[PDB]
Amino acid sequence: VQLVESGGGLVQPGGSRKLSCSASGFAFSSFGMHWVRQAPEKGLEWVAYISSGSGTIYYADTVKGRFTISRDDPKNTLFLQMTSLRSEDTAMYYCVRSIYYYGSSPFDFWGQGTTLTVSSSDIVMTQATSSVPVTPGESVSISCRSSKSLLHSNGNTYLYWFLQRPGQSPQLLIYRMSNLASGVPDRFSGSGSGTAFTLTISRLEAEDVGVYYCMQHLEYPLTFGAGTKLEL
Amino acid sequence: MKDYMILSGPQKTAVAVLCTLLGLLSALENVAVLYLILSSHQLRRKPSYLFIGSLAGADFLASVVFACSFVNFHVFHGVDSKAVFLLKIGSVTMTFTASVGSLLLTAIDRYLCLRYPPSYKALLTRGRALVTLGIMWVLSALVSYLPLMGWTCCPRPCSELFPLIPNDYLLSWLLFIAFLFSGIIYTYGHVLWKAHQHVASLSGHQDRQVPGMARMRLDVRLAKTLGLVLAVLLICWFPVLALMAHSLATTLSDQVKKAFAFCSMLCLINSMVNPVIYALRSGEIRSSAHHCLAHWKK
Amino acid sequence: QSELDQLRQEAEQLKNQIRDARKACADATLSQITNNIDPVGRIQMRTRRTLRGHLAKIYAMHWGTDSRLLVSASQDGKLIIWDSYTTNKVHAIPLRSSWVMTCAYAPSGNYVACGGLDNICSIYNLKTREGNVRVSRELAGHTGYLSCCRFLDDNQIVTSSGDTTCALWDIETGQQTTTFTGHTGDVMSLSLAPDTRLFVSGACDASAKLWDVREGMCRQTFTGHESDINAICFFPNGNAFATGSDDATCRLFDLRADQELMTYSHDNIICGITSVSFSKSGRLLLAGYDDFNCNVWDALKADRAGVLAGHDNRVSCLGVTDDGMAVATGSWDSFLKIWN
Amino acid sequence: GCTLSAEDKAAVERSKMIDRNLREDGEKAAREVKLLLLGAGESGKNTIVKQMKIIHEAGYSEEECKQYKAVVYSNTIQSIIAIIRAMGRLKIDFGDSARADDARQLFVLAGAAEEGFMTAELAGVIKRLWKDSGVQACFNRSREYQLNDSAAYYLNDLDRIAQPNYIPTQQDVLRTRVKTTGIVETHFTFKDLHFKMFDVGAQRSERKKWIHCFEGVTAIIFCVALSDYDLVLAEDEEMNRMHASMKLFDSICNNKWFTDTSIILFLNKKDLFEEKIKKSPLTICYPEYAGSNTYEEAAAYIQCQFEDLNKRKDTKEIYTHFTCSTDTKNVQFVFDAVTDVIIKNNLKDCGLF
Amino acid sequence: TASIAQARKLVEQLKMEANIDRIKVSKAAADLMAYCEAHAKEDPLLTPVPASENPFREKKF
Ligand SMILES: Cc1c(C(=O)c2cccc3ccccc23)c2cccc3c2n1[C@H](CN1CCOCC1)CO3
Ligand SMILES: CC(C)CCC[C@@H](C)[C@H]1CC[C@H]2[C@@H]3CC=C4C[C@@H](O)CC[C@]4(C)[C@H]3CC[C@]12C
Ligand SMILES: CC(C)CCC[C@@H](C)[C@H]1CC[C@H]2[C@@H]3CC=C4C[C@@H](O)CC[C@]4(C)[C@H]3CC[C@]12C
Ligand SMILES: CC(C)CCC[C@@H](C)[C@H]1CC[C@H]2[C@@H]3CC=C4C[C@@H](O)CC[C@]4(C)[C@H]3CC[C@]12C
Ligand SMILES: CC(C)CCC[C@@H](C)[C@H]1CC[C@H]2[C@@H]3CC=C4C[C@@H](O)CC[C@]4(C)[C@H]3CC[C@]12C
Ligand SMILES: CCCCCCCCCCCCCCCC(=O)O
Ligand SMILES: CCCCCCCCCCCCCCCC(=O)O
Ligand SMILES: CCCCCCCCCCCCCCCC(=O)O
Ligand SMILES: CCCCCCCCCCCCCCCC(=O)O
Repeated sequence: VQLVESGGGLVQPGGSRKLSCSASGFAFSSFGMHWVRQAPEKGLEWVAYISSGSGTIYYADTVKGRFTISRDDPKNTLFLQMTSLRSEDTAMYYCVRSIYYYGSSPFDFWGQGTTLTVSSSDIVMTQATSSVPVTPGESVSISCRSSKSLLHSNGNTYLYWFLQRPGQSPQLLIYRMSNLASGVPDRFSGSGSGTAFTLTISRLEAEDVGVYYCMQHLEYPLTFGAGTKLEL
Repeated sequence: MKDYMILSGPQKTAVAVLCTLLGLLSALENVAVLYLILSSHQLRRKPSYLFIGSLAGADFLASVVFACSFVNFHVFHGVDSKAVFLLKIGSVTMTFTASVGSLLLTAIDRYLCLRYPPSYKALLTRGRALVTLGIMWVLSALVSYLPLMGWTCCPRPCSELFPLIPNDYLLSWLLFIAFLFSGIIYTYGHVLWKAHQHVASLSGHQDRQVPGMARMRLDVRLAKTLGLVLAVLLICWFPVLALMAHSLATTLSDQVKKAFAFCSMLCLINSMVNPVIYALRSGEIRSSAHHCLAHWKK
Repeated sequence: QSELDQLRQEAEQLKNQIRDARKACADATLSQITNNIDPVGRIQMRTRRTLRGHLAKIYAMHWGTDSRLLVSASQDGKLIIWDSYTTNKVHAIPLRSSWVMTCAYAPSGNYVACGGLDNICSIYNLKTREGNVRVSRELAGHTGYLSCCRFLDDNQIVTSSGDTTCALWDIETGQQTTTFTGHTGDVMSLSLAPDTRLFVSGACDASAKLWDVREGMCRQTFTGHESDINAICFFPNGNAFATGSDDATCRLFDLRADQELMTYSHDNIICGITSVSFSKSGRLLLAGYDDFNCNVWDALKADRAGVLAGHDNRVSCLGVTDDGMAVATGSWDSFLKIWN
Repeated sequence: GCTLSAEDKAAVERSKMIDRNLREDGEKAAREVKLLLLGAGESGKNTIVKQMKIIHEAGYSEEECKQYKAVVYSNTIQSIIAIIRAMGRLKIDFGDSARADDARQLFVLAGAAEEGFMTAELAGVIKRLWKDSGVQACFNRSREYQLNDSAAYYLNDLDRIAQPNYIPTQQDVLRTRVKTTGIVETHFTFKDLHFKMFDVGAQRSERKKWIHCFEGVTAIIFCVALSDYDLVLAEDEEMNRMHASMKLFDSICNNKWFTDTSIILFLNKKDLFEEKIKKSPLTICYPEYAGSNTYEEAAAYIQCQFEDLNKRKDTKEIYTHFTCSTDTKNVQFVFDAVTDVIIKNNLKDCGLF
Repeated sequence: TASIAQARKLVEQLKMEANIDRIKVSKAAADLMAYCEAHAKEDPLLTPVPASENPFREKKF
């Protein structure tokens, strides 16, 4: 599980640039891969997705057509070639794994985040709260409001909870708002029914501070949340 | 049509009764072998028996359409509009062209069976067999209903052998079906050649093999089977195509047209002979036939 | 020359004594008691999914505790973990030795085992850090072919090999902790109790033995079959078990009564049994007879309740879900039908 | 479409990719010959496998070499977990220089947790534990209880394993092959055919069950040495192994599962048979067994004795042969005979026979 | 010596299996009947549940 992406940092707007992500440590040939932007002092947002074996490619609404993407399996690398860059594409880019089956945890591992600065309908996830000051050792409740009933017919509500430490990469910690990720301690619980969801922390620690995102995965594009931060 | 239609009393009795009996018995045998193939799902899964079933269905449609067309043309001397008449002639042509194409598909099936025998299971898939069978039926329907939509021999003279059929398209269809029969000859020739080479290579390594076993080799049995089938095919399709080539050459008397009617009766005889031999040579078809007769008796 | 003979006479006397005991406690049979219960006569179950993708023939299957995933092993090399509710495949594990006769599915959902003709039990980890399925362990301490593997927890597996003995392993250590060796024929099947304290095992000498995993001694022994045993399944109460054989006779042995209760034998069957399963209530008896179709016996009146036809070849293994929602039959026509 | 979701569509896409690789592997397994190998213990199947499968003819596959080195790392992890268990389950306590050793045990569990690739610091701490002379001398005491036979090769090469550069050899896979339990799959290529010989051996006592899985097969190689009439392999007064071979061929050739699959029968030792028939006639054995005193007709008569054991079946033909010390002749006969069997089965599937 | 020890182990197994407290077949049969009757409600194979409580349903395409 090692994802090292590279490319960019000082790009003139209107020019093309090709970003390469090396994938070492896992079976890359059967992983649909996602991309995630992070603007400076702003929340995360989705870019694009490649299915396993490059069968079905998805893009976001605001980057459709301008970007192209490719997967090289024998070198285990992923390439994002961006043409005609806009002044809003100055961000940190994350290339993340995803596997899709019953009981799977996609979006589980995150890249270190490459930097790219330039010189100068949708399921809206209205997170009301944005900053909750709290001491370590108490139950903390983060609410997430959606704009569509995420409860699908097959019974599983497609909302994921993500933790991002200050100065680090984001991390999946809860998938489908009931199950916990493979590696998170049993402190984080998820509750709610369709309209509104709730993340409950039993006791908070020094490693539990950061920004919390909620993602809907019912329909593309994958609109993220604002990101509620925890300070002490 | 005065010169096309021939009116003779003993002809009107005997040729009609013979055509009715041959078409009825061919239709019964074809319905029997089609039900025998389609009743078992394992026979439907096998692509070679799927080709045999397509042969049987094309032969059934040939029997019923040829019988109805021949009775309506000769017994009652019924006159129809040019559109439905050329539709009927094109339907007969589609049935016989699909029959010859299905024999060609069976030939290429046996050639892939004796050309790459371990690869034969993976290469000639049931789905690929359905694809090439659909391609064969669409190509046969296209080349057969071409004169209906395309053109009619109003400026050019028409061949006396067939009513309202152009001479150049007659030559083109004869060259097409001659290419099909030449492919069948070439294909079964290579099948027998590879079988002879395989049996010779197997027998050459062991000296005591041919005194040791008294069992008949597959070369002789395969030669007898393919020689019987190909001999029936050649002897029962050669006079029809020969009289077609002679009609391309020159226009002779109406007794040649009567002889062509008897040769088309012989073609219907081959039409009823074909599902009998292609069923009776298959031991699985014989076992399923005995099982279905035991089911019908019980 | 004489001591062996008189020990044999003592063993014959003990067998006669236990036969006289089980005959003396046999005052009222089960078929005489169950004449007043309401019989179920029309049990018509329809196939809801026909899983596709197996080139070669199936030999075993096992349902998960979540009643949604089911493992299946065949000869094509790929051991496939099917998703039952929506027909799609989840994993296709490439096996090293494709000649596998059994498979299992852990009660935690983590591990999946398979024995085979290579006399080795390959345990695979599924919920791992990577996306593939690596060979976790290879328990190779057997001599005969493996017949049934069962998972107690993620640490303890019980296997039925063909060297006339069963084992009890620790998975990460690699060595067999307990060796259960009283059988004379090749041990053909296992069945665990719901409390996972004791298991029964069926060999080729028509002896179904109840073993206890704590001590390692043969607790009980049952002999009522004419031919060799092919399959066993416990009753959901854990006090009885059905047992199949090649003599076309399912037999429901009892533990507290220490003998057979009923005999699920019809007159038009000269065909062998291959797998036996019970529903959640234990009223039904899913029996995989090898006359190309399954049968549903009534486990209290020995009456037929439904033929599950639709397989082109021998049904090799069938399993009822742990909640009772459906029963899946895997046969030699490479299909996995889910009867409901 | 209504029931499907994003993850459901991605799961169906993964299922299509899996079914595609499944079908590719299935058509690769249909383009290869699988064939059984039964032989008597007096006969000798090893020499047949050695003459048919040449090491120079078929090299080790590069694709499976990654799986092979993964097996090597797994055996190294199994060796060190056995070492730390032996230092944990030790009856008489042994003094350790590092108190963290048990935590090192957990650390060996932690590398057991991931098992992605070889961990360098795990190799370093195992090297530091192995540096103690008591840990090295503990292996001789560990030989007492149940332990891996091919363990000293990995536990003595720990510094050589610690190097990331590694060398693949046939000795390396022979270290796993030396356990020799179960059926052996010997894979060899000839004339674009992939033959897979499955020799079941004498590992299993009873075959009433596990023969039924061999229904889908192409040929049945049946190697019997005809020099066994004087040779002794007898658990009873039945000294003649040839009658055992006759009962074996009667049980196999007339079996209900093998009613459509033929038998390629190899008379193995014909030169020893020639020497022992020139030395002494076969008249001593049985009168009707002795067709003629000469070598040749008797060599016919024996195979005639195998020709008439097939009870009335005409859909399976015994392809008899006499084994000599030539790699080309035996592999070429197996090629031509299996090709003839495949031609007959595919023509029966076509219905031309 | 091997057959003597095998017969000794077999007769010790028979002696250990002989000293097991039996029970009446009627009482165990009544207990099995009570289990089967008290758990007959939660058995979707003899009481076919409707399509609401059935995850196995017909698929349109
Ligand atoms: C019309 C016909 C055949 C008849 O004898 C026949 C049958 C029924 C009624 C008739 C009425 C008047 C005249 C003949 C018939 C016959 C017999 C054998 C083979 C035939 C064939 N055809 C077709 C003629 N082709 C048309 C398209 O272009 C090339 C040749 C196809 O091949
Ligand atoms: C007409 C009916 C029977 C369908 C015939 C399909 C034939 C024409 C096609 C379909 C698949 C094709 C094969 C596909 C793959 C190979 C392997 C290659 O190394 C040699 C050619 C060969 C062997 C092709 C020969 C022609 C082939 C067999
Ligand atoms: C079309 C050209 C290129 C090749 C033709 C090959 C075929 C038609 C010919 C060539 C050699 C012929 C074979 C020559 C010898 C024999 C042995 C005889 O006892 C039976 C017929 C048989 C088996 C012949 C069958 C037909 C045969 C196989
Ligand atoms: C094979 C046999 C049993 C049935 C078919 C018989 C065919 C081949 C025979 C019977 C009638 C014959 C025709 C009778 C009359 C003539 C006129 C002559 O100037 C040219 C040949 C020609 C046109 C013959 C060609 C061959 C023929 C059509
Ligand atoms: C079963 C099949 C072979 C029967 C075929 C019968 C054919 C060959 C026979 C039966 C009727 C015959 C025709 C009867 C009358 C005449 C008129 C004569 O002036 C020329 C020959 C000719 C035209 C004959 C040609 C041959 C003929 C067509
Ligand atoms: C000279 C030959 C011309 C052939 C023209 C097309 C005739 C039908 C071909 C069917 C192809 C079926 C799929 C084959 C796939 C493959 O190449 O292996
Ligand atoms: C240009 C054509 C070349 C091929 C010509 C020959 C076609 C095949 C003929 C096969 C005849 C077989 C006769 C077998 C006789 C027998 O039973 O022994
Ligand atoms: C199944 C046997 C096939 C027999 C094929 C017979 C030969 C057909 C060839 C037709 C070509 C005719 C060319 C005539 C040209 C012209 O008008 O002069
Ligand atoms: C004047 C010449 C007349 C020629 C008549 C030819 C008739 C051919 C009949 C073929 C019969 C084939 C029997 C198949 C037997 C079998 O293999 O089961």
